[PDB]
Amino acid sequence: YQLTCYFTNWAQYRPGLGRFMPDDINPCLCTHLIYAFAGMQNNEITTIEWNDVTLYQAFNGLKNKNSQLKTLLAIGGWNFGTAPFTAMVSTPENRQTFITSVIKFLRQYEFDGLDFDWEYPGSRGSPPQDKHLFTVLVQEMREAFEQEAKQINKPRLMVTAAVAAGISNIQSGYEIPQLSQYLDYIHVMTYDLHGSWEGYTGENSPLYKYPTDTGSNAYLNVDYVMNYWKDNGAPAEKLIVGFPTYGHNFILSNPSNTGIGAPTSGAGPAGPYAKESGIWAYYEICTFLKNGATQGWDAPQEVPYAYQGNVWVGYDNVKSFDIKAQWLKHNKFGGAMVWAIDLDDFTGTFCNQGKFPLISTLKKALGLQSASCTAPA
Ligand SMILES: N=C(N)N1CCN(c2ccc(Cl)cc2)CC1
Repeated sequence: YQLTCYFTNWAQYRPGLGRFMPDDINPCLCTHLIYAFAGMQNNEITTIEWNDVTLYQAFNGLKNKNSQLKTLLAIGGWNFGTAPFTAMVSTPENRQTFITSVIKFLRQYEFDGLDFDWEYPGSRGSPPQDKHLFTVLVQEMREAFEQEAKQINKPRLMVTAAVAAGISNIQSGYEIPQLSQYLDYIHVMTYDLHGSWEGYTGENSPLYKYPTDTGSNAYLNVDYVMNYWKDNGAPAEKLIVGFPTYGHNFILSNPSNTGIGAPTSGAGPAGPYAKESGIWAYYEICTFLKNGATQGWDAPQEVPYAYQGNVWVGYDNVKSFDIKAQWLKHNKFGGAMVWAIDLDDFTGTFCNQGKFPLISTLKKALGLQSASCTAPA
């Protein structure tokens, strides 16, 4: 199994114990590390943060401590939008300009591949022709990668994609059987399945449906989404299940109504470290629990939640990650990806479950605890 962990270049700006640098990554923890995010200018891949180049060096330098470790650079993200992707795929000339820049960029800075985080083809401004043009881009990139590898006599660069979990987003975004042929890995974003935008409490990444999930809401769980991707053309061995190391919090409209489906009046408070409205890092949730929040267990969905006063949070813990991992193995998927390494209790001082308690749970469950970890010669 693969254990693929996303690192974010804005975690460096968090205060105190929240600050996370590439050198805070345990090089022996994950099999793949992905750098988020890269940007685009004039149809060419570029940096986003002022010090990205310095961080690439330290990020990719982790491979000097683990000979098996592979690294990828993720382009796009939520704030990046669709517009630069649309303009890039719209002509064959722009696609070539992009692919060329990617090959040069990844080789220069020592990445082993590219991760597409276009959110999404066919939606959020992206016109309907982008569904097929994304497949075209991926195919062209894969083929360019195969040719380059032979000309320079080095291992082929990987091409992977972070993909939607929402069925409507999937249906208008991806030609699954064709796209699956060219992608090395398919990183399914099985999270943000519920949140405050809905107007009631729900889970970030529930494994199964809640009994009250009716109609299209019955699709808002990990099991359904992963099986949708599989039943519609994606090989199970290529499919990578998305694991969140954060939860979504809510302001409860009635503090005495604390279950699943309880009415909410908006997003929960930003945490003191990530400072994301409606989102708490796992280590921020641990603080919530230590300060006296009531532990809940969403039994049908195999995920925890917690509440105190008018604040309710739905998230993942050690138990739920372990349950999901056994499910993953039974279903014989390619492995797990993690958003994000910097959101797990990396110091171990928040949750008292060891360093990286959530990702370590996956490393152990997926049979990677004994996997070789030696510096390259
Ligand atoms: N890819 C996305 N559409 N999303 C998943 C990750 N999301 C997030 C953002 C900030 C923190 Cl601290 C934790 C999670 C932002 C929305």
